[PDB]
Amino acid sequence: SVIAKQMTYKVYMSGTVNGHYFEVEGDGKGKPYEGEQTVKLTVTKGGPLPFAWDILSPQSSIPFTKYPEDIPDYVKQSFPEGYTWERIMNFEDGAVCTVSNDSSIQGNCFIYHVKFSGLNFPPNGPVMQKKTQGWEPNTERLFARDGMLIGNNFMALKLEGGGHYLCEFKSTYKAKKPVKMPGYHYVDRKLDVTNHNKDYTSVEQCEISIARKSV
Amino acid sequence: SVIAKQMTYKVYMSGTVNGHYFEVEGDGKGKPYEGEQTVKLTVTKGGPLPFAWDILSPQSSIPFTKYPEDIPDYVKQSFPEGYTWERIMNFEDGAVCTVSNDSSIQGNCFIYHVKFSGLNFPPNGPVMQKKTQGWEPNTERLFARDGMLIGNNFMALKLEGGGHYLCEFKSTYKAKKPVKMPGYHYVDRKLDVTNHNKDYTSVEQCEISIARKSV
Ligand SMILES: [Cl-]
Ligand SMILES: [Cl-]
Ligand SMILES: [Cl-]
Ligand SMILES: [Cl-]
Ligand SMILES: [Cl-]
Ligand SMILES: [Cl-]
Repeated sequence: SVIAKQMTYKVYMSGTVNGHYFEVEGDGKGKPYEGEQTVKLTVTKGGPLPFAWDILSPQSSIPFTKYPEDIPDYVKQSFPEGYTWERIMNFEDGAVCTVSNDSSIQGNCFIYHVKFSGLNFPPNGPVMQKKTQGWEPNTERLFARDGMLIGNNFMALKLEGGGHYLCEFKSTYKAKKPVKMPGYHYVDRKLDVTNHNKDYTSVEQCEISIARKSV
Repeated sequence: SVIAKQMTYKVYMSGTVNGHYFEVEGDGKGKPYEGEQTVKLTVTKGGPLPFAWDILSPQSSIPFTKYPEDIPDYVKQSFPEGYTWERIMNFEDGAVCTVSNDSSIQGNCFIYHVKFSGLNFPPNGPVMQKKTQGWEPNTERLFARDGMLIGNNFMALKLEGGGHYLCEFKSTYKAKKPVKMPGYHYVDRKLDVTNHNKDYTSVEQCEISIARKSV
């Protein structure tokens, strides 16, 4: 396979949030067959960001998902040709983000190019006031349709003071060549910001992702 | 506690689907602390139903959910006063259902009164053409807000021929008196039609529901 037991990745992300332009670059590493990975991000343009970092954390790596042998692994099969993904994030206060990725491979390093567009975040809401405290551990429902893998997730951000701020994800993963399609299944994830500087111009994230066929 | 290790229930359900009125009565039993239950339904008015039975199967019992000791059990705590629930089902082809319940207790028997309103099912879609083949095993995301328990579930019906027909649930459970609120958690369920007659005027269902605090 072109996917080694230890791999690196490079992320080039750019976008807007309520009209504010930014660029981010990241250096990641992980164990694709263990579903373990980490990434170090730097804001390279438009920093310090005037919005919560948490809306960007799920946008910087599906090859690093642990798949049991009896569940086809859509994204690993897509390489070396690679894949793209598209995502809609619908927040409960009306904000909407559209995110797209292109993923390729060069040797032992995946290359991700990400475009992020977020808007209608209320100026006094938790994203513009930076009151979020990370995503709850979560489960993505996945199934195959028309050669694409479609995921849906009822996500939530923890808030300063104890509440939750809800977000619905719809993710569409598109392999660049046909692959063996999986059945109806789930992916459980833990995604955490494990380090950052005062203004989130440098951020470190760790993610564990494990696929399964229902409890 | 007023909830015994073995209990029964009676269901009185009525409603409309694309303007077609019906009534259903059910007799259920289960082990509330094991999350195990079964129910036998009879269509008492408006039968045979011109729509897929599956849209009604999740509307006939939250007391029968296995809760670990370290997760407060919102619905069991609500008794003997009881609780109500409200549900919105949004199907991917535009159909929408609104469902409400009132649940009370009389001795060893819970009493459920259910009102179902479903509409905009396309006449050539899988519900009106009876092409559904049961719900996939699923996971409800649950959290506490304003004294209510709010659940969300990315559900799917299996289809004749191999596809899936998606439905999003939003359920709101409302205890009639204040109870100890749980943290952010999940409930996994298997719900199956285990017997039926030719025209689904008699149906038997079995459900296993188990709460947990993330994999
Ligand atoms: Cl790692
Ligand atoms: Cl497919
Ligand atoms: Cl850092
Ligand atoms: Cl039982
Ligand atoms: Cl609350
Ligand atoms: Cl039967």
